[PDB]
Amino acid sequence: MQIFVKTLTGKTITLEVEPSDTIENVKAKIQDKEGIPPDQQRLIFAGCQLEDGRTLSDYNIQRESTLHLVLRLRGG
Amino acid sequence: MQIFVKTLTGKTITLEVEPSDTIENVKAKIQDKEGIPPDQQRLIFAGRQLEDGRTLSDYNIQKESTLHLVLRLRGG
Amino acid sequence: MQIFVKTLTGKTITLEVEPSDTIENVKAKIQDKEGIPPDQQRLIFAGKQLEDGRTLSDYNIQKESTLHLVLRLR
Amino acid sequence: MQIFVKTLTGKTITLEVEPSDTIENVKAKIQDKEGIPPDQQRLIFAGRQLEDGRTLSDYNIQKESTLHLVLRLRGG
Amino acid sequence: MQIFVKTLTGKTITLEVEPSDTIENVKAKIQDKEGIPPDQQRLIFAGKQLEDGRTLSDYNIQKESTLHLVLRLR
Amino acid sequence: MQIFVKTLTGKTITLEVEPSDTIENVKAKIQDKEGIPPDQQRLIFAGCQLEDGRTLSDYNIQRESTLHLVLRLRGG
Amino acid sequence: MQIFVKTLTGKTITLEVEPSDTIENVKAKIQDKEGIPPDQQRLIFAGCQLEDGRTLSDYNIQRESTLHLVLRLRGG
Amino acid sequence: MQIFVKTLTGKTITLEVEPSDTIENVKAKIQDKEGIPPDQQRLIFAGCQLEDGRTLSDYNIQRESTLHLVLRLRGG
Amino acid sequence: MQIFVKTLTGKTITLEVEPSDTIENVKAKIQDKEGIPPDQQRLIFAGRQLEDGRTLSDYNIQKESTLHLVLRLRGG
Amino acid sequence: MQIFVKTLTGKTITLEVEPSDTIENVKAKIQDKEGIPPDQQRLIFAGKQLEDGRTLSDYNIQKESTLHLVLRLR
Amino acid sequence: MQIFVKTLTGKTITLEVEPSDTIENVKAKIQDKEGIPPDQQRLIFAGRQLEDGRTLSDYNIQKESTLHLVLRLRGG
Amino acid sequence: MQIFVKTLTGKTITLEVEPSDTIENVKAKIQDKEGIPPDQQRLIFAGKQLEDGRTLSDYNIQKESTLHLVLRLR
Ligand SMILES: [Mg+2]
Ligand SMILES: [Mg+2]
Ligand SMILES: [Mg+2]
Ligand SMILES: [Mg+2]
Ligand SMILES: [Mg+2]
Ligand SMILES: [Mg+2]
Repeated sequence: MQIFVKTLTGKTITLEVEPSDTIENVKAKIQDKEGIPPDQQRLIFAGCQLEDGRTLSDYNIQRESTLHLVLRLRGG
Repeated sequence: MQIFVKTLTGKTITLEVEPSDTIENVKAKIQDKEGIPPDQQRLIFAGRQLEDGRTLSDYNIQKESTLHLVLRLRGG
Repeated sequence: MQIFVKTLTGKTITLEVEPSDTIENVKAKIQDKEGIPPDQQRLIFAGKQLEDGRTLSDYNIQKESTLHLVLRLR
Repeated sequence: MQIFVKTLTGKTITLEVEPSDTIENVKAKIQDKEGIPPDQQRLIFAGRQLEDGRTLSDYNIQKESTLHLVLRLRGG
Repeated sequence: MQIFVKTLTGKTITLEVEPSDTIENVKAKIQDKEGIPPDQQRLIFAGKQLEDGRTLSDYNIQKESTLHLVLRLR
Repeated sequence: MQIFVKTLTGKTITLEVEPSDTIENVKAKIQDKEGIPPDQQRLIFAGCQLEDGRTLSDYNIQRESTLHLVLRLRGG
Repeated sequence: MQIFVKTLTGKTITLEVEPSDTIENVKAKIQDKEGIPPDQQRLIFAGCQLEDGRTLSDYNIQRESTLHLVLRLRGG
Repeated sequence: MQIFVKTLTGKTITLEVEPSDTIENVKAKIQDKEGIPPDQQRLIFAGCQLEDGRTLSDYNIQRESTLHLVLRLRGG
Repeated sequence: MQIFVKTLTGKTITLEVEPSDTIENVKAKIQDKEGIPPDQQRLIFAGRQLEDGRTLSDYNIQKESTLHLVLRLRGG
Repeated sequence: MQIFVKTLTGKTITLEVEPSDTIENVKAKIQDKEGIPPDQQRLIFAGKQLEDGRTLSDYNIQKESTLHLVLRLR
Repeated sequence: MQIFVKTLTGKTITLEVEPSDTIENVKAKIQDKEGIPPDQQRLIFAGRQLEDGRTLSDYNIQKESTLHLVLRLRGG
Repeated sequence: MQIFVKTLTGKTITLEVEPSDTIENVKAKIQDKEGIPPDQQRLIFAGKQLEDGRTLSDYNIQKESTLHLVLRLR
């Protein structure tokens, strides 16, 4: 299934994901597409920050749901 | 601005709303688009049930935020 | 048999339940495991809120089905 | 990557860890370095006690984050 | 006598307690002042987690000693 | 005593601070060294954002602790 | 006089500047308002990247001209 | 010989490379070490972006030279 | 999308244009808004004079880019 | 007297000129200093392109006035 | 901040410099460290020879950038 | 004989030159092949800038030697 990530730049990127994929995987898929390191990504769906731990279905992210990307920059 | 209301069943409606619109209004806009009576709608954002009283901005629902729709159905 | 109750926030509890258990019982078993009063629980399956009245099998909740937990008010 | 674990007593251990390492692993790495049994360790990040279950990235522990060590010992 | 409980979040609460009060009592007094359920509280003094069983004087917590509050969530 | 602040660039500033100094003071000492206005600084220790109100010892920042400097950048 | 900077986030910030102010100054004024380190800022006007060296009038930036902010992230 | 690549986070990876290795190879060696897809990597030495085509010696990258890893993020 | 055309005299017109519009069209849209004959207009972007032939996207003129207007005035 | 010729790109040349010098002369003095052929130069003052014909004082270009240099085609 | 100046001969100097230092200053700092007269130094960054006039930040020389040293000597 | 000119930008041009050709000639041959005006070229061999005056053999530039091209802009 397909989901959408809208970034801080306003850009709307599409990802092929599986409900059993983790937030970590999605972060990783985003790096693979836009270059941002996963440690610097924060994903938001329905008014929560998502945990790298959990999966898309853990949060009820279904076919064509839209996620938000925020950036955290730290000297890591 | 646009928001998304997704049911747990995976159906997703898009709504044209104003930050100053109330939960009541959104419920009403949902009925106007999918037929569900507002008394049978429960809206959820950021893990909590929204009150018909308050407004979208009261809850920090912004451009392209996603809400969750849960339904009350008698004998359903 | 086992079922799963997931919150929208992504937390997931497992419960040991019987098909003949009621929604009331499941609510009660959830309180027994996570502390939430049953009056504050809303259970959701197949897109709709379940009635305390009915049973799991009344709704077709089988071995390893997933329910949703939403919270009322305080 | 490196992280720091500081006790409330002011002692500080440095650990070589991976974001995918679990709290269990970190506990285990601490024993390997200072002798404390993992069942006697409580790790704290961002104000709260971490679960042995979850991983460092589950909590957003990144390169050079600082964790807190508290000790649990019966009658100690 | 007065003691201080400092959370890892930087907040500092003051409590009116008696040397003969138990850790359980202090937990209970903290709930009464900040809302946190005692099952979610961990008190720390002199580097170690205190037992609900024991009392303040059992640990040598005197007038104006500082305890640490950590949170444990299920 | 000395503490370290890491910026978003990965650069490390060293600060001479006193445990009784406030977050406000440290922010102010950082501006004095790297130019960033205190209102724009987000200091993070052990996974939480520090409040200008509190002091270093309020947070358990000791000799040679490392603080992080964070920027959060959010969508349109 | 007033100028506008539109950022990568889509945000449009207003700056009080003098024609004799340098690009460095503007960068510095932006940090003072949004937190971004000047070394990470790239300013664009009329299809050129601006040099920290030159001034607003060097480029013909007048009252109410609009500049663009791009971000360059590097391990500096 | 050894070279150093610094990321946007400020983190430093070390690479065992040969002067006759191409930028493509180095990009590939970086993916193998930090996960970033080569198409998303922008390597900078001495102020210019390196082309996948050319080799390290084509650019005068010698024993212990430092390369930079850049991300450019642009407005809507 | 919107673009800005600024004269050297500091006057700034805003235009509603399409990336596929030609320089000729923009000139024509400028006449329609400020009266200047297209033969008396010289458009400049990124330091070079634009050709009536080419289009906005041919030159990479995007949403909110700024063009420069220079004028030809006989005996003026 | 001195005048300044600035490109839109922010580069700025200084020229020693006389009020009675023509636009042609200034173009010619610019070539002599930066290499650009006069046929490729467009000089701009007070928002308009100057004519090779006229002089600096014809346009009111005085000590330390600033002109603009734009480039034609190649 | 630190920068590196490498000669084509493979010799490498490190310099402590400030972004506001001029090319003249850097030349002067090089003489102070290796003896070469500034009139005999040519500094190169991003493929081009730097002007004594401009500053490091004018060119976007940041923390740990690498410059190139060429030598100009009559009949040498 | 052939020589190589490598720019700092990583590009590598090949030139057909004669040992008796001057630095001026090589500059001129580079313009003829890549467009750069000779006044903007700096040639570097063995660590130092070459003089337009001298010849390739004056510097010991032989078959397949490599020169370096840097750019100087006014
Ligand atoms: Mg994980
Ligand atoms: Mg992670
Ligand atoms: Mg430390
Ligand atoms: Mg400067
Ligand atoms: Mg080096
Ligand atoms: Mg700068």
